[PDB]
Amino acid sequence: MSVLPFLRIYAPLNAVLAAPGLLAVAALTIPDMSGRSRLALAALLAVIWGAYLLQLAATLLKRRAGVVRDRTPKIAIDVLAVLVPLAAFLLDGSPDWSLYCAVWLLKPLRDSTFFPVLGRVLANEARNLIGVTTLFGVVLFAVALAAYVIERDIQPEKFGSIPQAMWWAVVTLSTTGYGDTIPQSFAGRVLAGAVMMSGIGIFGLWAGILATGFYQEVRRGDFVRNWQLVAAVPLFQKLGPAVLVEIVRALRARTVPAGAVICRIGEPGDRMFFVVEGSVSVATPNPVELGPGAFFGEMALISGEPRSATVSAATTVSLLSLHSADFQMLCSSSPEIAEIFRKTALERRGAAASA
Amino acid sequence: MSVLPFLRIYAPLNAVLAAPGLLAVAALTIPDMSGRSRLALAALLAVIWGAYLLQLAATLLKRRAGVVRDRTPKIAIDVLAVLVPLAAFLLDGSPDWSLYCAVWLLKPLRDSTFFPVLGRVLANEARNLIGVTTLFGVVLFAVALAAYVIERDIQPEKFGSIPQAMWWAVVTLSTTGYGDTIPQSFAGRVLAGAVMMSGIGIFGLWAGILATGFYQEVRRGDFVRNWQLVAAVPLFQKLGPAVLVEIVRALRARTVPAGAVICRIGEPGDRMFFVVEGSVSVATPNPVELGPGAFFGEMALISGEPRSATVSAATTVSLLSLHSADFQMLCSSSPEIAEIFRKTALERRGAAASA
Amino acid sequence: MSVLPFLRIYAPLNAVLAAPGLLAVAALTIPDMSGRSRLALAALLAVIWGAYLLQLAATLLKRRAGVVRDRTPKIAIDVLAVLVPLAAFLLDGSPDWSLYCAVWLLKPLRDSTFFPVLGRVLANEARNLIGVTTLFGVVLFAVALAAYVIERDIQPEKFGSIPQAMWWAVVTLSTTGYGDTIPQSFAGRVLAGAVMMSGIGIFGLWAGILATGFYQEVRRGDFVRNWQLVAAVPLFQKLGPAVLVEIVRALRARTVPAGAVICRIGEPGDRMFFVVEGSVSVATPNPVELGPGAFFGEMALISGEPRSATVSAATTVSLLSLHSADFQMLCSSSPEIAEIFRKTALERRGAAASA
Amino acid sequence: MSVLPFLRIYAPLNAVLAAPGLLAVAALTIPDMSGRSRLALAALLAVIWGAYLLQLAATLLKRRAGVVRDRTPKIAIDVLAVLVPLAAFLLDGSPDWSLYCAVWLLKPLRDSTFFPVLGRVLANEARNLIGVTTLFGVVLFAVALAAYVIERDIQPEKFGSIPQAMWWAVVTLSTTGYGDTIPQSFAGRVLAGAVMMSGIGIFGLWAGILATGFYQEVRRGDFVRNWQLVAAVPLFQKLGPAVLVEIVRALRARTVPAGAVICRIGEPGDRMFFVVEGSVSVATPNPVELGPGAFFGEMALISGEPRSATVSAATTVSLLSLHSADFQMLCSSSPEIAEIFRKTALERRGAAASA
Ligand SMILES: [K+]
Ligand SMILES: [K+]
Repeated sequence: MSVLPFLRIYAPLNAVLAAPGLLAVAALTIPDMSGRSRLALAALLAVIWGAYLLQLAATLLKRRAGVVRDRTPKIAIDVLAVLVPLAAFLLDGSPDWSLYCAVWLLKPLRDSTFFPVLGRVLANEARNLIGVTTLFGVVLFAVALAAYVIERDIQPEKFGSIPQAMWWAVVTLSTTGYGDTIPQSFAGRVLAGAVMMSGIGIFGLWAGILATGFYQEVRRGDFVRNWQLVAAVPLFQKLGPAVLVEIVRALRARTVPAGAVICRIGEPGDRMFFVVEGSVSVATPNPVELGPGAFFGEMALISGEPRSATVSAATTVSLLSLHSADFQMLCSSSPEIAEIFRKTALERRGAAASA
Repeated sequence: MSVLPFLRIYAPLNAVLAAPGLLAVAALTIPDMSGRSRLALAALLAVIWGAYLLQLAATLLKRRAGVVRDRTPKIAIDVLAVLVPLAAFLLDGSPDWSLYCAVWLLKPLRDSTFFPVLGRVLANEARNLIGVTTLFGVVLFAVALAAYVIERDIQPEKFGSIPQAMWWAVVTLSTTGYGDTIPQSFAGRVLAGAVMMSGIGIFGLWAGILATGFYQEVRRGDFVRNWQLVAAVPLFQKLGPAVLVEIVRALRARTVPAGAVICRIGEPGDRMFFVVEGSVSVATPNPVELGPGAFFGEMALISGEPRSATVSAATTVSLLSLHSADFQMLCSSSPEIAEIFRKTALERRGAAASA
Repeated sequence: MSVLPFLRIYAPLNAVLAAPGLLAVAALTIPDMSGRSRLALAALLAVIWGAYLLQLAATLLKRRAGVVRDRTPKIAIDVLAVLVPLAAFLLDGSPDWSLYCAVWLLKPLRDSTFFPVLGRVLANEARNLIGVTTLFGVVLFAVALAAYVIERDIQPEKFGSIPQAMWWAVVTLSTTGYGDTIPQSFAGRVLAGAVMMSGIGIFGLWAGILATGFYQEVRRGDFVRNWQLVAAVPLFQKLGPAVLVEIVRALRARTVPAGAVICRIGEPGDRMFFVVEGSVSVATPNPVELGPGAFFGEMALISGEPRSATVSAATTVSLLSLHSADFQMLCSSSPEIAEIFRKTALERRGAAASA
Repeated sequence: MSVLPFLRIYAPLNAVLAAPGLLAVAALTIPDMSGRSRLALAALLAVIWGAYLLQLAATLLKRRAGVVRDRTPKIAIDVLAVLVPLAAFLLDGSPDWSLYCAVWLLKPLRDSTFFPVLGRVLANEARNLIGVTTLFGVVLFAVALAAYVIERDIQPEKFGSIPQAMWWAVVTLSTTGYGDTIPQSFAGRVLAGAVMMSGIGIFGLWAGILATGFYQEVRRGDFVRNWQLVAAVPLFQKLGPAVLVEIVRALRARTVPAGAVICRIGEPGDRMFFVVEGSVSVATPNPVELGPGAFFGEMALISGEPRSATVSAATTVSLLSLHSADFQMLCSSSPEIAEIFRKTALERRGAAASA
């Protein structure tokens, strides 16, 4: 609610091409298909093959920034991106060679930041996942066994064994309920009353494990990435130690590209920003072009009024952002700073039109 | 638990009429229907058509409050509300013209506050939704492919391709489980054990994304809307800076209309209010009619007793509200204020009967 | 994790008898049933009828504590508990009179505390439930209409109308997936990809609405019920104002009945209690029988050792409870109090054996 | 995200053998099976039988640490682990004796820490589970009855009774939706609109009950287990009282075994540790082998640089761990401590190569 995400977060074309590339599989997988487009998309594999391959050797030019680096992850797919289709072409002479479109699926995961953020937390909380998983194994066979006791008599063909009744556990416990084999007697139907009750409590915890410290990590990602963009601000020599931990939870940083709009005039004032690197276009008769280490919006937050200038991203600006409360928090946190923002709430009134 | 929502939160009849209006579709959509009510409800479309149309030109009288406004949203439907049925009437001569009852569906969304509250947060957290969505695309085809490996042999008609096995992914991953095509072999049945386990972890995060900062925003909505109704209170010149941020999270403001009841006598005392605009009917022999900027309930919270007066909303009062703890928080937060509320807990005892 | 709930929380037999009473329905509802038990359980209705009826007039003796009371809820069922079966007996001569076992279902809800706790919060947050519910009505027909566009041609008998396709929305949107009518074409199958994605986000919020402030209320229930049992403690004249709000979130009060066990000797020490009313049996050679306004467990928490005495509930004690951290919080919160608890950690060592 | 879990958290072979042991059931449960492996796995039961039996008498040697102990749980299965198969062998002469592989299922639960953590909280919050469970019983039969009113006429064979319509409640309310018996009329189909809406709100609370204070307990488990490893640190005589409660929520302790790696050189610096018992291998020309009560990582966190030494677990070290923010919290929490960590950020620069 308090950020301007721009400049193509889904930027690199290395990620883009797996999307059209993998859909090239399906037409090959289908009978009664004309040979025209059958082979036309096979080229598109060769294109993406050639495309990454063109990228590839430029990636294997890893003399860029070569001081100390850990690029086993980022290289691990680019290598196999072209080898696996290549060796696939010859040994697998039949058209099944295309079934190695399991390979590009890591290419999104190659440059998928937020995926290492995922795997980071599992190596702390998997202590719980296992005891829950074992417990899920407890509750599975503890329950899957209870049915073989009963309907093996009149349902041999469906419940004439245990693992057939392990199927009907997770189908019945994991909220799904296909509808292939269902009991007939009374007692087997009684048992389900706790099953759904159980699995919705298990997953009521187990899925809870993920979002639990995940949110800690994503809420943490807004700090580790943003203890930077702190010292750059010329004013923040006076902020107390504990003051910052209160604040940085809310301040998210994103970048706007050149030419784009930051805050349009007349739209309702609801937030203020801290420019820290780049430049803007404060649309006034004398443009107050504020560069690295500036801010604007207090003119709108103190009064609660529309925007006083169409600020456009004249360049690629690394932006911060902040709504009222957490700035009202700051104005409440210290009178020493509200003074200059009161002054600035008068200076920028005349300094917007003047120089 | 601590608010009196009244005066028709679902007020404007512009929103009301889409409900009966859209149900007018269904009778037209059905064979063997008598022509009587077939056309009778077609009028009701003309009524709502005419009704908004009567409203429409009064809306196009947008000279009201015409200083600086952004009414592209609020107008965008009212225009199409009547044009699209109109042009539908002529070109689409067959009864299918009624299928443009897809149009009024925005009319609730026209004046649906809390809908902009929804879209506000997606433009900050969609950084995550995409990486999760791609990851959902990873896990889909990573898994949907695993089955074509197997049952293409003995299930051509069901699993004789990939996208047929992409159907059976989300059906199987998204908790649903229709029951159209299910495996027969063992290994294809093993794979599902992680699928439901997976999708309930994916959605265990992904649905978590929504409620995560949504609640931040709704809990924030109780501040941005309620840093107002602060300075109006004559007593709040003494409240410290950090005192308020602690409080306003709990104080929600709503309005009661004239004539309605606010707190009835004898009911158990559980909360106190701050009147800030309007007037009441404190039902006493001398009615202590307290207008803008008052409060009552401390007589019940300090003692823990029933209500001392049937307070009725004599006018349309913009109300606040507060339970004990967060007022016990205030009484604990400062002795300076509990003095006057102790005094007021004696003054209003005699001042309730007297003037 | 930090409380001893005892003395029959499911106490009153008024609540108990609906459980056996309603199961008396089913045998009447079944063909080929012998008349023996058919009428035998009809008596049990007369028993519960007579049982509450015996209770009833004693309830209508509402001269007990008759000062100011609001007993429209608690009476509203007891009246109908016996009238509705009575009038059912005569006018409904056929056995369908038993179908008024819809009536006792409120009797649990009669004395179901925690049910008013439920309805309390809906009257503050239903502002959201409606906009979400309308939004659910938006997303229903916005989506349910998209299918009639398509399969009306080759699925008249299943999708030959709109509301048939409204059925297949919530079945498909609300995680359920029966398996009655499913598409055949491609495009109708594409649409479901966002449906489950959508409904799991809708309910990802909407069910979130309930648990959101519900937990605020239940976490609040541990305060409003426990600002009592504060002043009774002889030591709590020194506790600062803000000290208490930190504490009472954790302190839950429950009651133990006479004769029961409170802490058995030798079990691992993990918590301490505050006795405020009643008496105990501190099993020592000289029983240190501590009555209203006492505590014990610091002997185990400071050392981290087993229990030093088999404390048994000699009488019905209104108990509090507290684990280490929130007491380590207290020991950390003030040196003034840890002194007496250090002294008490020596006094009760010798005073346990002596008098 | 901030811990190094190592040394075989799933360690004891008592837990390990139930996994292969129980799968020995299934081959016996199947017709047309060759007798070779039929009896081969029956030995494996005898192995695990003998294996625990070998363990058993060594467990019944409970003269180890025999001062005051409560080992009814840990013994309760080991006894039955071998008796129940034994008596099963003789009385149950037919192969059904193997159906007492319901017995080993507690053996994981024997040494499943985190399982007592589960049952601990239910004895405080089951006050809610019951009122919700009764409420679930309210909503079940309140709704399951509504359908017998309707389709008993034209669906006798499916809805010719009540409990058949109690089946179709939880199937329909608990998110599952098998697809055995579904209505035909309109009104019975209307009713489901609130059912899924209801059950997803019920479980929206009820599953919420579990994760609610569960997370309190697991977040508490990181304190009760970690008020230890506090006094061992030589520096923590100066930490204020309230300072610790802020910190210990984040500090989790785990153990690394001998020979393993702790932080490899060159990997990105993201965390620091407190060694409290054991020894390391700080891979430098002069190995700065720091034993019980040390720390490292400030060299990387103050600068934000890679690791300055391949620290390997030379012995079994009981480790703590800490990311930046909560250490930046500490550096912000006190200048008195950042001094020595500034000094240490210079001492260990030269003391890493020197002695
Ligand atoms: K389902
Ligand atoms: K199904």
